[PDB]
Amino acid sequence: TSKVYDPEQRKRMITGPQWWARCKQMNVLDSFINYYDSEKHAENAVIFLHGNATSSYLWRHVVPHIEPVARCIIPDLIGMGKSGKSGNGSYRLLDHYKYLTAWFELLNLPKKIIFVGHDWGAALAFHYAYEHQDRIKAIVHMESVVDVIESWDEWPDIEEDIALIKSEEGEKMVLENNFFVETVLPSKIMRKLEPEEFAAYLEPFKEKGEVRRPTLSWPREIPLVKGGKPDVVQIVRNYNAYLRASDDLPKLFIESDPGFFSNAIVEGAKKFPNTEFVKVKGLHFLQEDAPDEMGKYIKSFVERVLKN
Amino acid sequence: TSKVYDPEQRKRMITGPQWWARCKQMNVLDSFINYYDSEKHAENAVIFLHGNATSSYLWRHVVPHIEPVARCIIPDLIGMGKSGKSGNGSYRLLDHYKYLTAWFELLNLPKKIIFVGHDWGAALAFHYAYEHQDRIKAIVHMESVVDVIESWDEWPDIEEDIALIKSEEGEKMVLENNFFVETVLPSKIMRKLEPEEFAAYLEPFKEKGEVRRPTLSWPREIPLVKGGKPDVVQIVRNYNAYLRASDDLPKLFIESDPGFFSNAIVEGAKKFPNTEFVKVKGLHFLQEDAPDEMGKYIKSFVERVLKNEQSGLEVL
Amino acid sequence: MDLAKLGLKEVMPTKINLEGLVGDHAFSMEGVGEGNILEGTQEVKISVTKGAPLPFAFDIVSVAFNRAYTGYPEEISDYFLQSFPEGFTYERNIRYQDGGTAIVKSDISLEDGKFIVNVDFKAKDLRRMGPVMQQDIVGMQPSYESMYTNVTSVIGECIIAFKLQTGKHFTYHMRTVYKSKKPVETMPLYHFIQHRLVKTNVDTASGYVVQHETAIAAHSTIKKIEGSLP
Amino acid sequence: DLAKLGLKEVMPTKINLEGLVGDHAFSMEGVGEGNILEGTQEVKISVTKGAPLPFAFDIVSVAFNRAYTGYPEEISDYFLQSFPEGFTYERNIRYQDGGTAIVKSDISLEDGKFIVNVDFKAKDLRRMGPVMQQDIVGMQPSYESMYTNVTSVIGECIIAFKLQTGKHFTYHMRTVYKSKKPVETMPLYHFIQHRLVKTNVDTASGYVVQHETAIAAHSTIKKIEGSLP
Ligand SMILES: O=C(Cc1ccc(O)cc1)Nc1ncc(-c2ccc(O)cc2)nc1Cc1ccccc1
Ligand SMILES: O=C(Cc1ccc(O)cc1)Nc1ncc(-c2ccc(O)cc2)nc1Cc1ccccc1
Repeated sequence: TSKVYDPEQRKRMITGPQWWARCKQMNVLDSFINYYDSEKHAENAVIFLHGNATSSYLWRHVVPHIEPVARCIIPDLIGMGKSGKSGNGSYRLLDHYKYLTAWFELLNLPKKIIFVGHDWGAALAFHYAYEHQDRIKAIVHMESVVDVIESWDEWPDIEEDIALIKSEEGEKMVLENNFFVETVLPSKIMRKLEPEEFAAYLEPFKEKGEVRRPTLSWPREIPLVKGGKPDVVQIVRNYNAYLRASDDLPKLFIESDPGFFSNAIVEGAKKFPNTEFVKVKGLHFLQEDAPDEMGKYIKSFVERVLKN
Repeated sequence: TSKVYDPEQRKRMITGPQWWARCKQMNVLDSFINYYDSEKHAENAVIFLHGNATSSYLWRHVVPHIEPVARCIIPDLIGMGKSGKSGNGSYRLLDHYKYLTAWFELLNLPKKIIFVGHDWGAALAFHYAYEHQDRIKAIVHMESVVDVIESWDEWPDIEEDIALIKSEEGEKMVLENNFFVETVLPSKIMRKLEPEEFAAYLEPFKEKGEVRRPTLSWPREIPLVKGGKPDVVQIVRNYNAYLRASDDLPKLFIESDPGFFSNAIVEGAKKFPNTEFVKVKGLHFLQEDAPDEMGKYIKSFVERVLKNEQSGLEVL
Repeated sequence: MDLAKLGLKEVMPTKINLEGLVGDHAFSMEGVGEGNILEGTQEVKISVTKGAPLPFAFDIVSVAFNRAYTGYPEEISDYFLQSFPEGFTYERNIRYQDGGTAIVKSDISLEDGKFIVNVDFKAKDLRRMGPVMQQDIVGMQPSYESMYTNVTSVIGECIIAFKLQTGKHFTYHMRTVYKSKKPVETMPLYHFIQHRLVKTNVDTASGYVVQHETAIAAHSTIKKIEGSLP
Repeated sequence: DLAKLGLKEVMPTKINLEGLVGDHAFSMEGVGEGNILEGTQEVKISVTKGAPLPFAFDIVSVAFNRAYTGYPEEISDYFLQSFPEGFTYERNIRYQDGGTAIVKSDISLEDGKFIVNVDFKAKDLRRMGPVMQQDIVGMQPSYESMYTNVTSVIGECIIAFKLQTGKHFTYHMRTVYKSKKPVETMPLYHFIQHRLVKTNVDTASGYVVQHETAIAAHSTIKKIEGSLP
């Protein structure tokens, strides 16, 4: 594509180095989770879950706004970011779930957490919350895996490309050509990333081989009723129905404008009770295009849930 | 352009020679008028006045309908048709009118004439109408010089062409290339004329030169309030005013559809009272794509007008 | 440069069988003629057979009178040819600049030697004073129809330009969805298809037009400043 | 011979623009130069207000002067002979979306260089559509048929945007090239070919450069001598 810099950006550009430096690691099963921690206000934790192609870096300019009211923890999911690779080299949805819940127990969380999810990130934080219902203070989602995919309608024209990666082409689409990081990632940001912000997202997957397999295998779990991995369909089916019942649990949805998936999913969002809705600048990686509004919208939401 | 023959027309085709053999002649001033005469039911006269590029032949299939209620008489205007040439060799509106009013006396008309005009021949019926208010029973018109022309708006894309013709290239356009007979005239007819029908129209102006002048100086009579000849604009203005008041006078407007000029003039025609409007499918030479329809329309109109031996004629 | 293996002997005519509806007038015309495969030249004898004669300029049903007759170079693939065997069609939308619209629904096929067509012209909302009902139209000038893949079918899009009698021009916007009903090997990338459709020579003649459509596929000859996109 | 008009072959066209897609006022620009029977012109299009802009960039790339076009002198050049004063177009663009844009520009002359001044206002662009979705690679080449109409030549052209999925998204463009000097020999009818292609390719940018070629021609088929038309 094309794209111009937001010029107001470089005054405050947090490069990859000056993100990772501010992270702490911890051992988890046969490997580890590099992750960020506000540390301070720890009587609440708000956990941030990036999705495919990205990393905990994707929440950098979002996370400060809400640091002053609760502890925020932003992992890299396994195989992504400076987090360490997976034991078996498999990276399906539950893999990510394995290494992530395991990591949870290591954090001395409150027993009432707030999850903030994006992309497949939201899927983790939904399928956790289904299985840990007593311990969700609130949920925040965006560009989310809300429910299963039957009708491609309000959806971006991304079929056939899905067939092209659930195909055996996808190996040489993604391992060989780093398709999601190099082609898809900047494509779906409004502004152009300063050449070092891109350098961040790229570095984890800077080289050919199965080291890219997370970016290939996340979308091969697309919950399509016809042709999608049955277990994933069953997982999203299950946390939807509960989500659909989650009357007691405060929610907040953030559609992006235009959006990418937001358009098609937003109907499904308000099939979940207790959702405060809001709207912000942009495409799919909305954190690149409206972090500060995203910021203070999540802040004022948490403030509400913390008033009873 | 393209155009295809009417399949069932050639069966009843009337060639030029077959028409002319049915025409009469009389001397008129310094020349003569070829013309066509129903003759019977002469208690009435319905005069049909063709216009530019045509001749009485224009009416050949229209007239058979009107003949059995009123005498029909259908001139060739001067220097056109098989009529005689004009004395001065000129052919403007009034030249056509002098020769035409002369021929109206040598014919034993009733007092109140019925007129059927088309194109300029309706301007001839409109002029005579203004100076003869007591000799007129009804006017049928079509594609007609209604009113003056203020702007080229709802008008066909023929500005430029007009000014191009009021210019020493109208000589070369008309005299040498027979512009209005060989192009403009089958151009403005839906069906394709049979070769011999076109041969009628072409027979006058077949030769290059001054035998083509009426087809050139007729559009050069066009009433543009800007740039048009002032005496012509004063004529039509005068009969337009008289025609707008002519409540007395029953009229019939046959709109052509698309038509050529019909679109730009339907509203002017509407400014004439006691007008019954009708509609037939054609271009400018409506007669050549629907004379049986015009035929019966004019018929029921004259039959209805001719009960002037009692009440009015447009209840209510 | 194969041929006999496709149902096609290079030598091949056409027989069109149109039926129509402009504004209000239900006509029914008909075509007979031929051209050839690889140089892609063609010409056919169109002839009204119901609703003669036409209230509208004839020249608007002439894009309705096949892209089998297209000259394809080696470097670009030929959807229409590769198509048959048996089932291939189009759906075509005209908007005349005066505001009138037109819809066209074929069905080509192969019998003996070659093609049959069932066309279905249908226009509406042309203006009285418009070049079509005023039969001003001398004919269409040439133009290049863009051609581009969309999945199971090809989209074509040209701006066709009627030469009016006054020397000026009347343009319309046409757009075509060619969909062959047997799935077929290769689908071309994106390219141009250039026509010049002319009418033969009919003087005053008998009542038939005959036109000579010939169209050859090509690629923008200003070749690309290699370091660029797309 | 191209003295006459007060214009040298190569020439620097500073190309200020003013834009509004939808909700968004943006005040771009473009600095360049090019040639005139080459047909070739390059511009460093900078975006200079409303960064970031919320829509695929290429919709405003045709907004960035047919002074630049190979007119073989067997087909007269409307635009060259509108100078020294210059000329104006009004462009009407209709995307297959249904979305539309009008392009209003004046191509004056002010210190020996082509001061153009483009204006561009679009809307009815659909959210899920390839302009809000920023899926446009770039413009394919195009063929803009030209014809005379009184003191004007209108251009009509079908542009195709190539998309990331290989599919295309096309639009239809009608342009009112009205001179302002009265110009003799108006042209017959012909097409101008373009390949417009972007070429500062993969940069740290801050700006996009495109290079448009522009040639007038006729055909490679030609008539049966019978003609008509
Ligand atoms: O697989 C997923 C996750 C997902 C999220 C929400 C949802 O409703 C369904 C699935 N997403 C996905 N699924 C498919 C595509 C995709 C497919 C083809 C293409 O050309 C562009 C994007 N993109 C993405 C997300 C993404 C990743 C990286 C960069 C941008 C966007
Ligand atoms: O001048 C006239 C007479 C006229 C009638 C009604 C009216 O409102 C105004 C004038 N007609 C005329 N005046 C001009 C033109 C004309 C000029 C150029 C052109 O391309 C097409 C028609 N046509 C015509 C009609 C015509 C006459 C002869 C042969 C064919 C058609």
